[PDB]
Amino acid sequence: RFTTGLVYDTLMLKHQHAGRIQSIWSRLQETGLRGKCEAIRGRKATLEELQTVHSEAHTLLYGTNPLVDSDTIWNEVHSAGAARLAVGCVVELVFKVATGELKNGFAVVRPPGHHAEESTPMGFCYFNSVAVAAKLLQQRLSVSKILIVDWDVHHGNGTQQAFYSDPSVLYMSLHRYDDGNFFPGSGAPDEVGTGPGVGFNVNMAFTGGLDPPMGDAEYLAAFRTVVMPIASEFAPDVVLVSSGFDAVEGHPTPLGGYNLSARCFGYLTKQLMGLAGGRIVLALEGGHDLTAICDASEACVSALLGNELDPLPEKVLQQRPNANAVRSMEKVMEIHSKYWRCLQRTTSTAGRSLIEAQTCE
Ligand SMILES: O=C(c1ccc(C(O)(O)C(F)(F)F)s1)N1CCn2c(-c3ccccc3)cnc2C1
Ligand SMILES: [K+]
Ligand SMILES: [K+]
Ligand SMILES: [Zn+2]
Repeated sequence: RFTTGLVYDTLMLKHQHAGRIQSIWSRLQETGLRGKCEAIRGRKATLEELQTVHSEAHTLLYGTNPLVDSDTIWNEVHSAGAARLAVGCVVELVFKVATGELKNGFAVVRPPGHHAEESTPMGFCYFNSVAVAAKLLQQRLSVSKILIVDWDVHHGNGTQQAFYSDPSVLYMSLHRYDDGNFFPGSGAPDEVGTGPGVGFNVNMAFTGGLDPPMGDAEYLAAFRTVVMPIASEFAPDVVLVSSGFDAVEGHPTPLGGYNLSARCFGYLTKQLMGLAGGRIVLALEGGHDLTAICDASEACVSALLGNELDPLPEKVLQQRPNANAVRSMEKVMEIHSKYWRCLQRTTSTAGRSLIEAQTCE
């Protein structure tokens, strides 16, 4: 059926008392959303597929079985094996959407991938699943234009690295930055790409700390002023999302700190669905509060299926973005007005609420 796809595999589970992916899968079952989707069969990525992004030595070290107590080193060996499986699960879903076998999809996968660099694992990431999917779309299907949006609260340093000189992949990261003082320390607004890729790396970097925390109004405004204008101009053929949910309320000060609602991610998904004819796949990255990530996963899948979304509260729709967010947005727009026509014509309305922007448009 031409509908929303899912990928999940119990071989990614730590114990071989529900973790993140098992809790997300259960929510999708209980809500009936799983029943409306096509769950596909995953597989291991090949060593060759992993090597579109990573070095041979890196792939051989972490991608090969050496031949489980979760408190022993063999937990990490298993996590690296789980990563190899996660990459193949994401690749399979991405290809089924990109070929039109399925409409769109959500990959319920772990570990996350977006921090893993060419020959360096880090931040719980061994292999960059989303980047590998994107490399294979280019190499195997000659996809002309790919948008990667990364809305995990931490900068996707691996994904930025993988495509930094490539103008055929637009990488857009929304993340807490605070002038270099938040993990992993990369993703300054000034980082715009290199070579022919100049202008095709967009760091929507929030600065100013938690005075106050960023919330729905701030992210909605960032989508309005930076993400959607730039993404629309680019006009991608396929959209991939590194969908971390650690920006949702309930994630404390270093491993989070923002107070987005799960409902807001549904709306952010629906916005991205207006691009690439609806050819969009989300892949789980970070987030750890089980209620928050299950709520968020539910909102996103519901949106992908075309279900009517729970309205955002009137308060959120009427809220002007906080001063630090406005400053952050305006710095990014200023930098990227050099490369994008949608940022050259105008004056900033980043300080308007959604309703005000709508009224005044
Ligand atoms: O911020 C992270 C994250 C790494 C990866 C993160 C992610 O982006 O959410 C991912 F990969 F899961 F998606 S978030 N850190 C910094 C703090 N930290 C810690 C802490 C240790 C002591 C006190 C506070 C945090 C352990 N491990 C980490 C890695
Ligand atoms: K990000
Ligand atoms: K790029
Ligand atoms: Zn994160």
